Amino acid sequence: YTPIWKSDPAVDNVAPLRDED
Amino acid sequence: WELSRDEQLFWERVELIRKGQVASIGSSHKRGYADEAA
Amino acid sequence: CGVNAYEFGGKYARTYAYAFEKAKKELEATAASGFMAPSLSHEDTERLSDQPTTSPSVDRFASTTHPEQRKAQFVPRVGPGSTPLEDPAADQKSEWS
Amino acid sequence: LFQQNAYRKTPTDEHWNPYIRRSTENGVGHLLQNKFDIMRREDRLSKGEQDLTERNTIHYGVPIQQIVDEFVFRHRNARGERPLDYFKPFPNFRALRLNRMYRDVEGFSLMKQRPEFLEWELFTRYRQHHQQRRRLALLHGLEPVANETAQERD
Amino acid sequence: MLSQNVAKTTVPSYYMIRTNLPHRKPQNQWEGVYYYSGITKRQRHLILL
Amino acid sequence: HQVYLKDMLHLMRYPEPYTHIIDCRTSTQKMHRWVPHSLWLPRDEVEYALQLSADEFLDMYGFRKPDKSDDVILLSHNGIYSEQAGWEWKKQFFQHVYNYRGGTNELFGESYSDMNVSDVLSPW
Amino acid sequence: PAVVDHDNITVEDPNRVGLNAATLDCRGRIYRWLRRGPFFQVDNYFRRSVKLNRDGTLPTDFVHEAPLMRKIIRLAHRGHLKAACEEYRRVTTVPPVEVYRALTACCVPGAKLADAVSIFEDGDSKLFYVSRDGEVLHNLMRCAIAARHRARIMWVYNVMRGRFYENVVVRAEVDLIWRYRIAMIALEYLLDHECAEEAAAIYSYLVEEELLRCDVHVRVGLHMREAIAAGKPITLNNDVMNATSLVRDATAVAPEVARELQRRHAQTLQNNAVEAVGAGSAPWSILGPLTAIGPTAEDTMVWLQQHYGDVDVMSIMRWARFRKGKDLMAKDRPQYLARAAAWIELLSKRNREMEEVPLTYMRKSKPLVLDTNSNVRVAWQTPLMRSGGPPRLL
Amino acid sequence: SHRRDYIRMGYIPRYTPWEWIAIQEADQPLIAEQIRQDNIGTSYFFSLNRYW
Amino acid sequence: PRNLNHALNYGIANYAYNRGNYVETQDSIWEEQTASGQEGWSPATHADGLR
Amino acid sequence: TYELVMLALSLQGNMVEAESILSFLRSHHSEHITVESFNALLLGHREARQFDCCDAIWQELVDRRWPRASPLTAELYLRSIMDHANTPTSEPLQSFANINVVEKKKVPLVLAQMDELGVPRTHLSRVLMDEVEDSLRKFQTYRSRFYEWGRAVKQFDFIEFRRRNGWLYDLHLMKCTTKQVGPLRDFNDPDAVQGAVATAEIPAFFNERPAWERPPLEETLYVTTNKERYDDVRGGDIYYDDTRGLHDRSPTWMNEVPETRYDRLYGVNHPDIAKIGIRRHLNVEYVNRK
Amino acid sequence: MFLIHFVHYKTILQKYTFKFKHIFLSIDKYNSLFFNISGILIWLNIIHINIILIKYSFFILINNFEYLIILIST
Amino acid sequence: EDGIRGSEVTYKIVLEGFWDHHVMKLAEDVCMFLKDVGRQIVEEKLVAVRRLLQGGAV
Amino acid sequence: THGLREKEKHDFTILQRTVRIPFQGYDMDRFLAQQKGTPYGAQQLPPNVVPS
Amino acid sequence: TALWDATRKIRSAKEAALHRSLSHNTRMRASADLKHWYEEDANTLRPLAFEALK
Amino acid sequence: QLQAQDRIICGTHGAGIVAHQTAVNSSDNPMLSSVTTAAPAADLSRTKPHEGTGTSERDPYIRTLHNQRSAAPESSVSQSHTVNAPTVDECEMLAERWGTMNYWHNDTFPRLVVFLK
Amino acid sequence: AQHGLYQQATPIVDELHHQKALHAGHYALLINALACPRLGQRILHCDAQ
Amino acid sequence: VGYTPVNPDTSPMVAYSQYHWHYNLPQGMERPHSVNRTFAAPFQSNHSLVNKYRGVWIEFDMHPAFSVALEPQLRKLPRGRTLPKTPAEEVIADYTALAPLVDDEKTRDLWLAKVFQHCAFQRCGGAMELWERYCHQRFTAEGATAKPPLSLVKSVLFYCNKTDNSGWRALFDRCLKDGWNYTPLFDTAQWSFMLKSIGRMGDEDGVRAVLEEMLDVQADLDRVEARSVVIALNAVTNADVYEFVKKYLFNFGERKVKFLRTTYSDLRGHGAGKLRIPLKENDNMYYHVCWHSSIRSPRQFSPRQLYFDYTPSTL
Ligand SMILES: O=c1ccn([C@@H]2O[C@H](COP(=O)(O)OP(=O)(O)OP(=O)(O)O)[C@@H](O)[C@H]2O)c(=O)[nH]1
Repeated sequence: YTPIWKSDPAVDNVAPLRDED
Repeated sequence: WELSRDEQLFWERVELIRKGQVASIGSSHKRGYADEAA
Repeated sequence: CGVNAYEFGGKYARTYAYAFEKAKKELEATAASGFMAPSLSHEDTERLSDQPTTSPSVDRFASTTHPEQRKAQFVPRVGPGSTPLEDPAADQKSEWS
Repeated sequence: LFQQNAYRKTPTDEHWNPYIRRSTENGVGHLLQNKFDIMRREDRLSKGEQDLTERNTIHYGVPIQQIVDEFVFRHRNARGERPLDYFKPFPNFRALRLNRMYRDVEGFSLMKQRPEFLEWELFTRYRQHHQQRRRLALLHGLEPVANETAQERD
Repeated sequence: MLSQNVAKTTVPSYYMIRTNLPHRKPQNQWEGVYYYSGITKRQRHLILL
Repeated sequence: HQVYLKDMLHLMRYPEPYTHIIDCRTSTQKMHRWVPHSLWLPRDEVEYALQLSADEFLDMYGFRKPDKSDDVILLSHNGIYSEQAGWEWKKQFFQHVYNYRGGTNELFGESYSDMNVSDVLSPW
Repeated sequence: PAVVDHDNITVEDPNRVGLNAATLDCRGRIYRWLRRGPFFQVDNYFRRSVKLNRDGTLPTDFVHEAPLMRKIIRLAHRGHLKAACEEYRRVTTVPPVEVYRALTACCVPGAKLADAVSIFEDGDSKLFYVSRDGEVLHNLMRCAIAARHRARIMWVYNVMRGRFYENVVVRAEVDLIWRYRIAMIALEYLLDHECAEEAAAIYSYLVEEELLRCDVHVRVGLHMREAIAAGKPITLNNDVMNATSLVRDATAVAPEVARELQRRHAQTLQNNAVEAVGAGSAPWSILGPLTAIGPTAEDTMVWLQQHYGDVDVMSIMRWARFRKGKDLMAKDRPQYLARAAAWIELLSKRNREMEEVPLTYMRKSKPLVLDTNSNVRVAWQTPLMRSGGPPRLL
Repeated sequence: SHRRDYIRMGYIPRYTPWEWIAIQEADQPLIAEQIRQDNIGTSYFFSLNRYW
Repeated sequence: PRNLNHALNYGIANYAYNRGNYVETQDSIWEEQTASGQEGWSPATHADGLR
Repeated sequence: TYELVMLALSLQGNMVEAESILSFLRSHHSEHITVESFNALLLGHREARQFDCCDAIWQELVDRRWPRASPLTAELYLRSIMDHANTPTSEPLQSFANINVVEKKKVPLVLAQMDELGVPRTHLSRVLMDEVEDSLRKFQTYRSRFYEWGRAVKQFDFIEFRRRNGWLYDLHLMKCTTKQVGPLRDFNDPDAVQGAVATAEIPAFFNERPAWERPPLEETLYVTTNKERYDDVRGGDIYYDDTRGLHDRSPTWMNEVPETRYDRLYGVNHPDIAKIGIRRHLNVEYVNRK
Repeated sequence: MFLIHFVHYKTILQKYTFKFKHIFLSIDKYNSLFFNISGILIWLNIIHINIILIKYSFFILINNFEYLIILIST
Repeated sequence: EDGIRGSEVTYKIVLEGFWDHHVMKLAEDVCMFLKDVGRQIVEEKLVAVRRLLQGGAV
Repeated sequence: THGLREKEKHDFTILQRTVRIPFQGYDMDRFLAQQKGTPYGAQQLPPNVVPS
Repeated sequence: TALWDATRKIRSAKEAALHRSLSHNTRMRASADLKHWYEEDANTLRPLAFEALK
Repeated sequence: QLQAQDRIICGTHGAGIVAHQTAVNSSDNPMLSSVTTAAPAADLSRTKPHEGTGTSERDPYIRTLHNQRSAAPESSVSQSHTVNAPTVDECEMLAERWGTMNYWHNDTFPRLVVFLK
Repeated sequence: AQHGLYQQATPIVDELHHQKALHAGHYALLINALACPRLGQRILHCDAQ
Repeated sequence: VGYTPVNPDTSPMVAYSQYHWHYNLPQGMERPHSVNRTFAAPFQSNHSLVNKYRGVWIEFDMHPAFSVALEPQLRKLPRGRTLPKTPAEEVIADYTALAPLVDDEKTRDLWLAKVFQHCAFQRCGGAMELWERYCHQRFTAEGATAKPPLSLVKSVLFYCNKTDNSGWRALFDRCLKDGWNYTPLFDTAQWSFMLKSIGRMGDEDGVRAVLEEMLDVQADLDRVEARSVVIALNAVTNADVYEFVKKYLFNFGERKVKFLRTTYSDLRGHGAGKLRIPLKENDNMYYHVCWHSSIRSPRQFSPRQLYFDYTPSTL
C-alpha cells in the first residue's frame, strides 16, 4: 500500500544555515 | 575557521583511504553483500 | 593564547555561548516559578514548539509504535518487583518529596 | 559496562521511580538535598548514632526464628545444642529449645567456668533458695517497686 | 509482530474430541480482578503544568 | 536510538567536544559534500576498524577512535548502511550509538541509496 | 438499535425488540440476557432517558412532570415534610433545583439534619448535582447549626468548597456570594461557641478568597443597583466603600473595642498570675506583653494593628455587629463589645501566644552513677533552687 | 524466596508468608461502604423515599 | 566517676551491687527487670501455671 | 515554650527527648496542652522515618478528641503515610513486588476519620491532595462499581491495553508457560524412578542454575529464543532453546562481504598496521609510537 | 594556532552500580513435587499393571486425560 | 463483663472447604495471622490508653 | 559477573554445617573480659617468636 | 571578638548563597554528588579577603 | 530473659549461632569438597544493605540486624492497678488527687496517712 | 523583616531602641518578624512543595 | 471425551491430577500475583462521562459588587448550567443602554462575554456588531496593544462557530504564540465547536491551521468530539491539505480512528438525519478515513478470502 503520502520535497537543510553564518 | 580546516582534512583522509582501497584490492570494483541479490 | 586546547575556544566557543544564554533564560523562569525549577523533562510546558531539542523528553527509540522495539539494551530490563523500566507508564513515575 | 550504562544520560536516570530513588545501595548522596539535612547527618554520625538517610531503604533483617531454623536444619536437628531432656519422653516446651545461658547463673562465682564436683548441685540449690525468696516477697508485699529510690530499696 | 502473541490452542483435530484434556485454563484463585487505576501521559502533563 | 533532523542542525551549529558524527557512506563516487564535523569510516570496513587498538585505528583512519562512553552518531544516504554500521558499533559495546535515518539525503537534498533494495517482493 | 415504545406495545411487536426464544440468531441474545448485571434493566432505562442536554442545561424541566414538582414544592412550604417526601418518590425525571431548596428549607425548623443531608446527597452526584446550590447548601448549614453539630458544620463547609471533579468537570460550583454567606453563618456559630480550630480554618479560607470585605461589597452593590435604575454612573472606589454605613460605624466603635480588648487582657493576666501561686500576686502580672493605648483615634487603630494585626480586625468588628437579626452596636453596647473582643481574641495566634499561663520549668536529668533504677534519675538544679554549691556549667 | 527447595524438594509453607499476604492484600481495592461511619442520625422521612 | 566500684571486680565490668553475693545479684536483676516492665503484676491466664 | 523546644528536638530527629517533654507536660500540666505538640511529634517521627509512631500518635489524637486536630495535623500524618508507601525494602523482599504500597491503602480509612473529626479535607496542600487522590484511585471503590467490575469486557479490555504496551508476562489467560523443572537426583539410588505428585507455576528465580555454573552475562552476550520444533518429535521435548551468540557470523563471512583494504593481512598474527595505514603519508613528521 | 601539548586526563570512575534484572528472570516455570513411584495402572482399551515396588501405598493419583492412569504411591 | 466474656466488637469468620482437613488447617493459618495482627493493634491501642491515663484535658 | 562472590556466600553457608555454638561462659561478662586479658592475673604474655 | 563576628557573618552569607543555588539547581542534582556541597565553601567563594585591596 | 540479650540477640548479627570467623578456604573433608578458596574481599566497595563482604562479625556475609528503630514490646504489667512509691510531685498535689480506696489505704505506701500528715 | 529584608530593618530598629520608643511587646513583635513569615509563605508554596 | 469439553474448575479429575494440586497436599497459595500494581491501566469508559459540562465554560469572575449591582440585567443571561429563554434583542438593548454607566473594563467585558454566549445559544446573527462597536477598536484594529480578557475571546469565538461566521479566522489568528497566546487555554469543547463550524463552511485551510495548532498546543485529540472531526475532514478537497490530513490522521489513537470511521459512515449513512446541515459528498476522504482505520487496527486472518485463487507452481 506504501507510500502513504508524497515524500518531502528535495529541500536542502544545511545550506541556509551555513549561508547565514 | 576551524570548520574550513577540518573539511579539508576530511577530504584528505577520504582520498587516502580510497587510494589504499584501490591499491590493495587491485581494482576499483567491490562485491556487494549476500543480501544485495534481492 | 592556549584557548584552542579548551572547550570555550574555536569551534566549541559557539556552543559555550549557547549554553550560557540558555542558563540565563532558565534562571529567569526558575525565579518566576518560585525558585522551584521547571521539569528537566520539560513535561511542564504549554507548547511542543517550546521544548528544546536538547530535552530528554524527545523520543529516540527504534520505533514509535511497537513496544518490543522500545528497549535500551538487548532484552527488556525490569525495576524492583519486576516493574517495567524501559518506557515508564504515567503513574509509575512519581514525583514525591 | 554496557549493561551498567547503555544509553544512560545521568546516574539519576531511573529516579522517576520512587523505589529506585531511595535505594541506599550506591550511597546516601542523592538523598541529601538541603544543607540542613547534610548537617544533621554530620552531627548524628559524629555522636555515633545512625544516619536517618540510611533508613530510606527499609531492611528488616532475617528474623531470629528463621535463623534458628536454618541452624537446626543445617545441623540436622543440632543434637549437640539440645538439653539432654529433649531426649527423654514428653519434653515440655522449655526442653524444646536450644542451650542459651539465662540470667540465673549470674551471681555464683563458686562454680567458675568448669564447675567442680557437686558445685552445680550446690548452685542449683542456691537458685532454688532465691525462687523461694521471691515467693515470700510476693506473699508479704515486699517486691521490687519500679519507682523505688535507694533507701526504700534498702 | 508482538512475540508474546502466542498460540493458546492446538491445531484443530479429533484429539480435542476424543480426549479429556481441558480447552481453557482453570481460573486462578489468587489473581486479583483487573481494574483501572492509572493515569494518561496527558493527564500527568496537565497536573504538572 | 534515533537522532532527528533537528538534532542534526543543532549539532551543526553547536558541536559537543565528545560527540562524534561518523559518516558511513560507502562509495566515494557518490559523496560530494561533507557533513560538518564528521569523520569517515565507510560501512564496509567497520567490523575490522572497531577491532583495532587506539593507535592502529589512528593510523588507519587518521582520527581518534571514539571511547565507548562517547556519543556516536551514524550517517548514510538513506539511513540503511548507517543502521547496519550501528549494529556493528553496538556489538562492540558502545554505549551511545545513534543512527540518523534519512541522513545525507535529508541534509543535502540528494536522492541516493546505500543499497538498491526495492519494496516489491518477487512473486513466489 | 432497539428502542421500546411504552405506548404502542402490541402482540405482533412490529419493531421486533422483544427477546424471542426460538427465532434465527436468538441464542447469543439469550445468552447475553442471562449474563446481564444486577441493575441492567433499571440502569439502561435510566440512562437512555434522563441525560444532560447539549447546552449544559439540566434535563430537569419536563412538561408532563411539572405539576408534580409544583405539588412537592407547595407541600414543603406548608411544612409537610412527609407528604412531600412521599411525592418525591413518584418522580420519574430529575426534579428541578427549586424542589431541593424547598425540601431542605422545610427540614430546618424541626432540626432534622439526617433528613436534610440525605435529601441533599440524593440530589447530588446521583442526579447530576442538581442539589449543589448556594441555597441548598445554605439550608444544610442552617440545620447543622440548629442541631449544634460541629463536625457536620465543617462537613457542609467542605462540600461547599468542592473538588476538581465537581468544580471543573461538572461545572457545578457554588456562587461566590453564597459561599460567603455559608461560611459566614458557620463562622458565627463557631466563634460564639469558642471553637478556635474550625473557626481559624474557615477564616483562613475567607482570607484566601479575598472575601474579608465582602459584606461591604454587597451593601455598596445594592446602592449601586438603585443608582443604575436611576441612570447615574456607578464605580467602585475606596471612598465609596468608606462612605458605607457599615465601615463608618465600625470605625466609630473601634476605640471602645480596643479598650475592651485591653481591659480583658489585663484581667486574664491578673488571674493567670494568681493561679500561678495558688493564691497576693506573683511577679508574672507586673509587666505584660500589651502596651498601653495612646489617647487618640489613630493611636487606637495603630495599637489594634500592631498587637492584633495578624487577623483583620476591622472586618471582625463588622461581622460581630448583628446577632439573630438584632443589631447589637445600636442597642446593647456592652454585649456587642464583649462579642467583638472575644472573637478578635479567638482569631489571632498572636493573642493566643500572649495569653498563655506560666508553667513550671522542667528539670533535665542524667542517669544514676551507681545504677539502681533506670527510672530514677539525677535531676539538674537551677542556681535558683540550690544557692551555694560549687560553680557549675549549663 | 531464598528457599531453593520450595516446591522442588518438598518444602511447602504451612503458613502463608508475610510478604505474600502483603502483595495479595495490596492488589485489590477496598470498598468504601465497608468503613461504617454514622454520626448524623437515621433519616426517618426522606431516606426510604429517595429517587427511584 | 562511674568506675568507683571497679576494684570489686577488677578489670571486669563495673557493678553497683555486690556481685560476689548470689542473693544480692539475683535481687538486683529482679529489680532491673521490674523497673523495665518485664516483671510485675499482670492479669492471669489459664496457662500461666496457677497451682 | 515547650512546644517550640519539641519542634526543635523533632526537626533534629531526636524523638526520645521530644516525647519526654510531652510526657512531663501530660503528667503535670495536662490541661494546657495544645495541638501543636502533637504536630511537633508527628513532624519529628516522620523525619526520623518511624512511621509506626507517626501512626500511634495520630490514633491517640483521634481517641482523646481534644485538643482538636488541625488541617496541619492531618497533612503531616497523611504525608508520613505517603512517605512510608514509597520506601523500598532490601533485595530479599523485592523479588515479587514492592510491598510497602499497602500503606497507601490506609488512606481511605484516614480520610473517613477526618470527616468524623471535622477536619475539612479541602485544606490539604494541592500536592498532597494529588498524591492522596492517586492513592484513592488505587484502593477505593464503591458498592456501585463493585457490582460491575468483573465483567469480561473490562477484563479483556485491560488485557488489550497490556497488549498494546507489550507487557503480557504476568496476565493469566494470556501467558503460556512452557519450561518444566526436572527433579533432583539422589545418590541413595539411580534406580528409584521419580514421578510428579503435583504441579505448580512458580517464578524461575526460585531454582535457577547458580550464577557460577552458568555462562557470564546471558542477556547481553547471547540471543536466546524459546521455540517449538516444526518436525514431528517422536519423544523428548517439543520445545527447545535456540541460543546463538551475539557476535556469531557465517564461517564463510569474508566472501559474503565486499573486499577491504585489510584483506592482504589474511592470517597474520601481528600485522604492521602502521605500514598499510594512511597516517604515515598524511603527516609530514610522522613519529611511529612503536 | 597551537600553544601547547598535553596529556589528556579523564575520570573513568564507575563508583555507582546499577544492574537491572532482565524480565525473563521472573518468568514462570512448572515445578513439581517428586516421590518415588511404587506402581502404575494404565487402562484405555485394555488394562495393564506395572508394579515397581510393593509396599503399603501412602498416596494415590488418578489422571484421566488421554488414557486412564493411576500412579500408586507416586 | 470481665475477662473472656466481654467486648465492644465481635467478628466471626466462617471458613468453608470441600474437605474437612482443608478447613481445619486453614483455620490454623488464619488464626495465627489474626493473633499477630491483633496483638499489634491492641498493643497500639494500649499505649494510647496508658498515655490518656497519665493525663489529659477534657 | 562470573558469580564467584555468590559462590563464596553459598560455600560459607556450607561451612556452617560443621560448626558448634561457642561456649560463652557461665558468667558471660567475666568470660569475655578474661578472654581479653583484662581481669586481675589474667595477663598472658605474647608467644615468644624466634628471631630472624 | 567583634571583628571575628563580622567576618563570620560575611562567610556565612557566601555559604548561604551557595546553598540556595545547590538546592534549586536540578541539573547539578541529577549527577548525585555529595561533593557539590563541600567543593566550594567560605574559603573558596568570592569575595576573597586577601584580594580586598586590588 | 537470656544473659546479655542485647549483646547477643540484638547486637550480634548471627544471633550468636552463626560462626562469622570461618575461612571460605577449601577443605580436604569429603562433604566440603565443593568449597572453593575465595578471593579476598573487594577494597573500597559499596555493598547492598542486606549484604557485607563477609570479613568479620561486624561485617557478615548476610546482615541479619534490621536498620530501623528497635523497641521492646509494651509491658503487659498493669500500670493502673500497680501502686508506686509516692513522689514529691505527687504528694504536693495530694489534695487534688483522685484515688481508689485501695490507693488511699494501700498496704505499702498508703496515701491517706500522707494526706493527713 | 517579614519579607526577609532584615538588612534594611536593622538600622530602623537600632534608631528606635536608641530613642526608647520600644516597650515590652514591641520587641517580641520585631523578633517574631525576623522569622520572615511572608517569605515563609512563598517558600512553603513554591520550593518546599 | 465428547463434543462438550470438561470444565477444569469443577472436575476433580482435573483439579486433583498430577498436573494440578491434589486435595491431600497442603493447599496454601502457590505464588502471589501483583497485576494491578505492576502495570496499571488508565480508566477509559466505553460510555462517555455522564456529568461533564458539555459546552464552552465562559468563566464568570465578576467582583462581588457589580455582581449584585447588575443582577436584574444578568439574571437574564446564562448563569452556570442554566439557560434562561430571554429573547436576545432585549439583552443586547440592555447592554447598549446600561453598560456605558458602569466604570470597570473588566466588568463591562465579562458582561459582554455573557451577552455573546447568550446569543450563541439562540443563533442570533446581529451580535457581531457588538464586537465592532466596543472591542474591535482596542483589540483587533491597527495593532492595538491591549490584550482582551480570555473569557471574552472564548465567548466571541464560540459565537462565530455557533453562528457560522467568516469572522472567526481573524480572532483565532490573534491567539497564536506571537499574539495573545490564548490558544493553549482552550477547552476540548472549544476545539470541537471550532472544527465543526469550519468544516460546514468548507475551508480546507482553516481546517489545516486549526489541526496544526491543536496538535502543537497539545489538545486532547482523542477526546475531541468525533462528529466535528469528521465534518472538518469531510471539507478537505485540495491535494496538499489532503496529504496533510493523511499524515495527521496518524496522530489519533486506535480506538479514536475506528470510531472516526464509524461516525463517518453513519453521517453519510443512516444517521444523515442527525445533522442540521447535511454532509457534502467527499468520496475520497470517506474512503481514506476507512482505509486508515483498516491499516491501524489489528489484522485478522481469513485464509479462504486471501488465498481464494491460489494455485501452486512447479517452476
Ligand atoms: O456528537 C453530537 C451528537 C449530537 N448532537 C446534536 O445534534 C443536533 C443537530 O445536529 P448538528 O450537529 O447538525 O447541529 P448543530 O451543529 O447546530 O448543534 P451544536 O452541536 O452546534 O449544538 C444538535 O442540536 C445536538 O443536539 C451534536 O451536536 N453532536
